[PDB]
Order: sequence, then structure tokens, then C-alpha cells
Amino acid sequence: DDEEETYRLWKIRKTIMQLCHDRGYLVTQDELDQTLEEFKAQFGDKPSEGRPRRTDLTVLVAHNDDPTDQMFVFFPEEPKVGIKTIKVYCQRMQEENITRALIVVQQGMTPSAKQSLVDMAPKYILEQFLQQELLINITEHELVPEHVVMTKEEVTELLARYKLRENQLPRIQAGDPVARYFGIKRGQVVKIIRPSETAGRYITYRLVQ
DNA sequence: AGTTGATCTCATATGGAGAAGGAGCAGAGCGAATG
Repeated sequence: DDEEETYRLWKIRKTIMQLCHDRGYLVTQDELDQTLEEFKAQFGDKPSEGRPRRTDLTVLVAHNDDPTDQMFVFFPEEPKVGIKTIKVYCQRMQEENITRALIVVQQGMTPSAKQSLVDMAPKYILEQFLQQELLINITEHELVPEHVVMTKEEVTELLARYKLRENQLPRIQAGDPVARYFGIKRGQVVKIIRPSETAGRYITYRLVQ
């Protein structure tokens, strides 16, 4: 029971570190490859005993390109997170001056909390993940090809090369599992590199909608 | 400027699949009123 919850927490942490590394936040190799017994050593083996508390699991990371661009990962203790908890995180983000955070929720989020993530979105970007959808890194699955988020300059070069408008690219939904993983917003473009049985390799581009 | 006549026209008699709307209803959370 605690042997199950500690395994879940470890897997979720591993996936979150992989996600942060793929978003380009500075993540050490040691924490990226931390084993289950090392997790038990650092945080504990009886989360029902409060060892760890899920408040202990919180992560803070900084971007490789700018040490002031920082992101939290929060693991709320309550199963169904309400607006009180979002307000607590908003306060903590305001005082630490952190604009991005991921909120990992065990069972869900209340309608009011969902709307509160929308209504603060320009200044503080809060994202919801279920813990279930973090128990496996979907980008390691064999059906999912390599996704690379493009820079604005690279999109301008793309559109200038093929002489096309953004609306002529094929789309990806902002709610797509992989778009959510990379955290890409409307109007960004993701380069996709996939093998092909007739050319050898093929690149395609999707505009987020 | 005045006169004729066809002709029209009224009126008389006796399977299934997906999508969309509504009601039920649970329950979040806001604000007033305590106690």
C-alpha cells in the first residue's frame, strides 16, 4: 500500500523530471535517473505515515537559457483541488516571483479551479496534470514521433521557404497529449521528425490551435 | 373627336449511427448571520 504509493510518487517524479528536461529546464542527470531505492532514501517509504508528504515532493527548476525563468511543480495533498489551493499557489508564485507552475492532481480539479487557471493565464500560467497521465511518459511510446518546438525565427524561415500562411500548415490541438507535455500554446509550431519506409526520413510541421 | 363588336369573365340552376436538448442532481463556493 505504501509500497504502491511510493512507487507511484517515484514514477511521477521521474516523468516530471523528464518533462522538465525536454522543456529545457536545467535538470541534473542524477535526478533524471534516480532509482526507487534512492527515492525511498531521500523522501521516505511510508507516505501514509507522512514520510514523504506530497508537499515535500515539490520541484523548482530554472531554464537553461535564463536562470530567472523558473517553474514550480506542485503535488497537492487533497485529491480534488479547489480554488483555495490554487490561491495558495498563486500567492507562493507571487512572492517567489515565479510565473510558470504545473499542478499535479490526484483525482481532478474543481470547475472553479479550472476557471481560475484560465482567468489568471496571461500573468501566471498554471497547467493541470492528472497523476495517472504522468505514470508513463507518452513521448517514449513507439507510436509517438519526435516533437521539437520551433522558435519564432524558425517559423518565419519555414513560412518564407514554402511561401505559405500559418493557416495552411496542418494543425495540432493545444489539448493534444504531446502539446500538453511540451506546454506549447496557440500559434506555436512543432516540428515532427518521423522515419519513413519510402524516403527514410520525413519532417512535418503542425501549428498549435 | 364620336361609334361599333368580338372576347373574356363572372355568375346562375340541378436499421443504425451520430448529434443535440432537456431534466436530474450532486456539490462547490460564496456571502450573510450568527453564537
